[PDB]
Amino acid sequence: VSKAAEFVISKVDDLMNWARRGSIWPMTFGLACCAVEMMHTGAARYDLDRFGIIFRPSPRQSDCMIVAGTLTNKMAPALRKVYDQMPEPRWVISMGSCANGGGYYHYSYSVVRGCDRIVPVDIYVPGCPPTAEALLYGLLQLQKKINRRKDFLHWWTK
Amino acid sequence: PARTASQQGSGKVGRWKINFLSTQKWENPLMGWTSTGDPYAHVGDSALT
Amino acid sequence: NFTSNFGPAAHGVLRSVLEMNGEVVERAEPHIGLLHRGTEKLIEYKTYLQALPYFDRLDYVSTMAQEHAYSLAVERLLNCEVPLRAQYIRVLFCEITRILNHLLALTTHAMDVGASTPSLWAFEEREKLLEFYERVSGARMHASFIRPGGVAQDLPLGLCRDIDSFTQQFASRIDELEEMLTGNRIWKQRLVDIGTVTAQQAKDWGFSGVMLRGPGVCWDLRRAAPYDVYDQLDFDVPVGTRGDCYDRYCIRIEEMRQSMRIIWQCPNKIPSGMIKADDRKLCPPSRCRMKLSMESSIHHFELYTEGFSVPAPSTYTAVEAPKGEFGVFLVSNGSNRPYRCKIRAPGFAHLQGLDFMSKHHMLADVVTIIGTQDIVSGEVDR
Amino acid sequence: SNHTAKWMQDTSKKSPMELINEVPPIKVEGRIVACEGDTNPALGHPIEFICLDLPEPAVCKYCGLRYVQDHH
Amino acid sequence: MDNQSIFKYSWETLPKKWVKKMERSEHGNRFDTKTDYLFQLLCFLKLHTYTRVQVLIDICGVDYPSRKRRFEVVYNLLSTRYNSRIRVQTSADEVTRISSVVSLFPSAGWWEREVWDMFGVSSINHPDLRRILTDYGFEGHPLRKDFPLSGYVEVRYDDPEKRVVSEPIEMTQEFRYFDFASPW
Amino acid sequence: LRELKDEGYLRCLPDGNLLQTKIHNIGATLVGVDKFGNKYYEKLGDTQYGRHRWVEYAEKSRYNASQVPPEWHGWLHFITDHTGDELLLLKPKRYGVEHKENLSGEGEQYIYHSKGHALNPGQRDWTRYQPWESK
Amino acid sequence: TKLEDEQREQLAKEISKDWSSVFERSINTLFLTEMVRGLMLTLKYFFETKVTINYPFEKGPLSPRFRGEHALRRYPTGEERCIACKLCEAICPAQAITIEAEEREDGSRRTTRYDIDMTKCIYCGFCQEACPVDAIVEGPNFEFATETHEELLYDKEKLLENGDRWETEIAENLRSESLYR
Amino acid sequence: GHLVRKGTGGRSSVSGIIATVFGATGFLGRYVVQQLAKMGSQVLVPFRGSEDCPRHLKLMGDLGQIVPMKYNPRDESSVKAVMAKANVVINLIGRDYETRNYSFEEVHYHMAENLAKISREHGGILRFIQVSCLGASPSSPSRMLRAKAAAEEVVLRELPEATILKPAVMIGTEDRILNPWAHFAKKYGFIPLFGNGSTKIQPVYVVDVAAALTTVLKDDGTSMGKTYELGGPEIFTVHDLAELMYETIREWPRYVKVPFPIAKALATPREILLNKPFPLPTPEILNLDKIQALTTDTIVSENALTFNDLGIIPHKLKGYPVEFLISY
Amino acid sequence: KPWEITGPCADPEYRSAVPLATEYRLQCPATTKEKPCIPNSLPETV
Ligand SMILES: NC(=O)c1ccc[n+]([C@@H]2O[C@H](COP(=O)([O-])OP(=O)(O)OC[C@H]3O[C@@H](n4cnc5c(N)ncnc54)[C@H](OP(=O)(O)O)[C@@H]3O)[C@@H](O)[C@H]2O)c1
Ligand code: SF4
Ligand code: SF4
Ligand code: SF4
Ligand SMILES: [Zn+2]
Repeated sequence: VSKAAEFVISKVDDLMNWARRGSIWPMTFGLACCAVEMMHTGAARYDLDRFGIIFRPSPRQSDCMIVAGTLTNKMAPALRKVYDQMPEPRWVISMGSCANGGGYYHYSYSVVRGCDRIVPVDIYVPGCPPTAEALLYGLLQLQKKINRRKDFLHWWTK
Repeated sequence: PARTASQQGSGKVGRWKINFLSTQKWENPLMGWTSTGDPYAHVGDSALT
Repeated sequence: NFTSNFGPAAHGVLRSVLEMNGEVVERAEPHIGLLHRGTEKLIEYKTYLQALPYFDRLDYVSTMAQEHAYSLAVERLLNCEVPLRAQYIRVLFCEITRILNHLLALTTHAMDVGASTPSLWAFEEREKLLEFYERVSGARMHASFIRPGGVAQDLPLGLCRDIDSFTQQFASRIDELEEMLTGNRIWKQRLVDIGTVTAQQAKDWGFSGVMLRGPGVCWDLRRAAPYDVYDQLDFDVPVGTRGDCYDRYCIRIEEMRQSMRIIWQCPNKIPSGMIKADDRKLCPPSRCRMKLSMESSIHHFELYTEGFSVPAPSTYTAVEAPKGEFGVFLVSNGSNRPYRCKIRAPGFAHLQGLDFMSKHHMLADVVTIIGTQDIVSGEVDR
Repeated sequence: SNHTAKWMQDTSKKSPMELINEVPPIKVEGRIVACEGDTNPALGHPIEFICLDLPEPAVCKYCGLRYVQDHH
Repeated sequence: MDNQSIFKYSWETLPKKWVKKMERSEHGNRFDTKTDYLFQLLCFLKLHTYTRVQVLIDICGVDYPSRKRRFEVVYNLLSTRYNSRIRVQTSADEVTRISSVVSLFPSAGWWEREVWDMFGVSSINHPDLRRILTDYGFEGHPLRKDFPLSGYVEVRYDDPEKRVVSEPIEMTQEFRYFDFASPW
Repeated sequence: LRELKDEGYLRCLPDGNLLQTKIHNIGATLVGVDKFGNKYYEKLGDTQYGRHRWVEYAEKSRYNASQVPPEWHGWLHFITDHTGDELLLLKPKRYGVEHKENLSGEGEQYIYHSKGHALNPGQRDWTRYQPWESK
Repeated sequence: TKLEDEQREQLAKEISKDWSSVFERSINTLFLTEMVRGLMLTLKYFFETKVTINYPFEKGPLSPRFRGEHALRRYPTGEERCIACKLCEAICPAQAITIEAEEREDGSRRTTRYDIDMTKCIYCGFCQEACPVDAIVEGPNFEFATETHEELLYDKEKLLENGDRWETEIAENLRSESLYR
Repeated sequence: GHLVRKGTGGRSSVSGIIATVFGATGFLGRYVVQQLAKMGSQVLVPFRGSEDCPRHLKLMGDLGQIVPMKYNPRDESSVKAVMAKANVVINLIGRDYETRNYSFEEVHYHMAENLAKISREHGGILRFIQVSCLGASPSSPSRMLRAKAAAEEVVLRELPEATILKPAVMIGTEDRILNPWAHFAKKYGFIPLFGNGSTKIQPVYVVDVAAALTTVLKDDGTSMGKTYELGGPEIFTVHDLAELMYETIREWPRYVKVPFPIAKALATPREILLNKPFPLPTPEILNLDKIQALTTDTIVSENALTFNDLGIIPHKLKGYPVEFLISY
Repeated sequence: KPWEITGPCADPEYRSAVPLATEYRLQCPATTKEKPCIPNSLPETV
């Protein structure tokens, strides 16, 4: 395995993952009241920019998509078209309780039972609306996921 | 619907009601909930009185 | 005439389409179905005590005035009086909710126009008030705390002292914010004379709340039809002289200050007593009685299985929500499920407003108009 | 054996039934008791007056405690 | 105990040709009229210099699937000058082109579109433009007592086959309906 | 020197947060230490209302929330100013499960599943009847 | 628009009474005194302290009346509390509970399956109010942010039973709410 | 142990099948798992190494229907635990180019043999569907084809009740001929024609290949040990296929020539330098197997079986199955 | 301080927004030093 080269590969993966986790750039999708709470996360109390996180509006240069709210049969195509227009490394955080699993209006027409059907959600979150602490902990869970992302090793073995 | 065979009240008799004899349920393999596919699964005896 | 689109801060989800001409909005038209849920259908296939959270979800900024309106509707239809301490704490929290909504709408307007520091300071204050919520009952937002006939749980001890501390520091904070925005020539030149509305077309397009009170006509439901303790709580009710963005803004700040006056008048008169009922047939019994007496258990069981039954008639009930005349139309008949509960959020009136009052302006002024209207697509669509 | 097999999965620590059989009877003195624990609220289990006129223990139908009369 | 004055004056001076029912309750005063004169009655109000309403608060539909006149249109409207509100409630069947009020109160186009798609009641003059609340081409009118809570065709999901599609409903954990009724 | 500098001090240079917590520490006092090794401090005084009780996780590299046990979770979220040692004097006996942080990402077996999910070694079957099943 | 011409004249004829007034207003709008005042306020806030709760080390304030990850308590004897009343399932406004019971072998009644697909369970609170034995409760834990929907479909009472890992903390809350609830 | 349909089609209907799809991470894998889970069936997908490569097909099915499991190859215990509870096994593994630590022989042949032997071990399977290629016995160049034919034989031998599909070259929303040609044209001097310029092939619509796979999967007691090929709807020369691509992309065609010497002398260094200590680039359009299968015509044997025996031939490769080009 | 010349910052009736712990919340909501007995009925009724 050239144990030295495997160590260099491990360090390269560490650097790459550290950069990608410390410069993460979300993309809001503020359908319903969770948007409010998400703003409270981006507010002064549980600051988000402190973790190197900037709500970039244009979906051509963002990394995550935060589906915060409640999908709708009228809104699904727009969400899918926005998701497609992102670069390769992507992640999806499903805020709220109806962006994941239908939630309340789950038992109602004109509502998509959870955004999992449209985009491949990565980490959801619980809440109604999730306490700003819960959303920030969700993003830190996303950091913990992207942190076990040995990638250069995969290319060196592929 | 005839009077319930447990109580002795009368506030639920003489109330014409239509049922769609829809019975096509099955067991959701993940958990065990009762799935269905008929749009008229419950409306006939849930709102149409 | 160009045909531009507008699908945007996070000021809700809305699809504006604009017949344009140079930099003039010859005709703006919103597409609004973009967030629909079937709240009325659900309420029907639901109940009273189970459908209260729906009203909590509508107009998700002002998260308690809605429950207050629904509770007033059920009580009016039901003839169930409510004790004085319940009324007083209910008004207290309705006014805290008004302050919440005003902070959010005002400073999000400031962000749309370009400022950011007012947004962050207002959001700190919103954090304080949401902490009050989650201490009294439930989560930060969406506290299902105002049931038919009073409140759910009594409030803790020390909450009044904290209320007073917040009152003082918040007078100071409003003063800071007003010094930061009111008078800045940029803000003045960006806001004034943008979206004039004569009272004739105001009453025509059926505005309510600050909007209707912006241009001239002085009419709010708290003074006209004083549903609750509001009499003993004298206040001011400001009114604007020339209906436009700047005057609606000043109205909003004066409404904040009057809400502070009310929020202080309550903890000086709050009559320590019982809450929420005197009949364990419309309000469930507390835990000690439920687990010791016998008929208390029967009533708790029946009341949490089938709820209370309200009689045949149908009613309309209006409340001065932070936005406007939040209306509820109940057509209940006999059984415990509300037949055809219809909502009358002011979002419809305010969007048709946008349509007519957004002519012969520029796109920055369209954004300004949305800001001053303080729309919540949640309630405009439900 | 079957109920705990339907719901529980671990089968390493003892099931609720096993624990409530591990607790011994109470051996009360009179003829009628009332089971809540030690508080009236905050511990639930509404008043459940249960007779004690049989040579075998008597369960409580909430948190079966198996009270038993002491003397004859 | 609120607005007996306006209601009494309006009933005692109206052309009594077009009033079918009057209810002076304490929940709300009702002028149930005929669908043929509705525009005439509403234009009487908003103009008479005593009972001038000048603001229309709501136009809501109610569905009764057991009467020959299936629907029930209801206009809740107040008088900001005389501090009073009345509720003019008309009947309406399946297809029966009801008059419009967008000429009088321009704040009815959206409420009349909403009552066009939620219910199925028509509207002869302008306000009957296309649907508003429901998304797009929609089978039924999803607020009468027939359109089930979960909709006819509502599954809507992505397809890497092509892009995205709408397919008939096969939901899991069917809607349970509890009874709770009580024969006294 | 270098011992503790490598233990819980030098990680701050590329970790950031640990530097802020070290500053809050030089201002701090001590109020508790929990079996997971972590130290709960309280710098009560003229500081503020939101930031005067906090915790150093004693896992310097991979420190994650929910590592706090329930008692210290309460004392840390201000719900009740009862110290972890007191709530652990309470500590219901006759049963109980030691704490375990929300793994949710370290393989499905450290993660968990329902009784019908294929990755669960149980994999129940939901039929609500039986077959005839002749010999 | 003829009146606007007339109004703009009087509004100018009113403020321009003397020379001191016009001079003051002119150098007021010419030296940006309101700009300077805004800048000074901003700089004060800059020098002032911050809020920045610094989450992963000092979380925010809560209240014993909080709602979060559910739990099923049990008596001090280790005996389960739930008795399958179906009250929680009946009052569920989201129908997010499924519960199915059977007479046990020893005689008492208990739940064979009890699950709450946490998503569909909006966190409203009615659970902990319908229960006549305080079986289900909402412990003050909000950090459970799994990466697969199935988890948030909390399992057939098993994981719910594991809510007893908070049994001390939860207990505290309940005591402080026995008085006024 | 015959399964039972317990629904009405559509999502959240059981219909019994549980399928392990080895290779379900790329093109045909995506399409076939889409078909299976839309029909309603549990699917277990293994991924060699990633956290997000199968992520997309995580959404094409109800909860707990699609399950991504673990590191797939080079371990018998891993493959066994992945096939722990399958009803059918669908094999699609196989690259188009060798990488130093792998080789056509190794991957195709030995992995097919491993899968056959572990299925023998877990002899509770019902249908082993192996998809290989439009490639014959070692009677053609491109050693991938020789090894793949040996793999076909050994999987038929270790599983006499198996089904081996031999589809022609596939064109779809993400293929490896049309997209490379469009990329090359849009980038610089236009496309080359290898071999002669008029070599014959039968391109096929991938959705229709997947429908054929679902059909042969169900196929109630009609063909349980069959090995046959899946051609296209019409015979296409490579020149005419390039002209089709050009008419659909709305650009001007230009072709490069003198194919065999440049092809050989410019594709041979890749393998040499490859087996010589770190990964090397991917063969964009100079793939040796491309050179071989284009220097020899392979269209249809007209001898064993076809779509016509299974189900109607693809729609046509003009209207919809090429409509994905409009992105240019 | 250099601003302190005009605005709310130069007014004796001005308060800041950093309430210290002891002065804002010196009694946590759970274990108060009292024992509240909320009323729930009137004697006549009971
Ligand atoms: N050229 C064609 O389009 C064509 C024409 C006829 C027949 N076929 C046949 O159709 C089948 C599917 O083709 P395809 O286009 O979809 O290719 P493919 O997606 O790349 O299929 C191979 C899969 O296995 C993975 N893989 C790669 N190297 C591996 C290794 N050493 N061990 C295990 N897995 C490995 C691949 O990448 P990951 O590791 O990222 O998963 C991919 O997931 C193949 O058997 C091919 O021979 C193809
Ligand atoms: S509880 Fe859910 S559906 Fe409701 S406003 Fe929140 S994110 Fe939306
Ligand atoms: S109300 Fe309490 S014990 Fe009764 S069925 Fe529900 S959680 Fe279970
Ligand atoms: S918390 Fe509410 S939404 Fe969740 S199940 Fe309990 S009663 Fe229903
Ligand atoms: Zn007991």
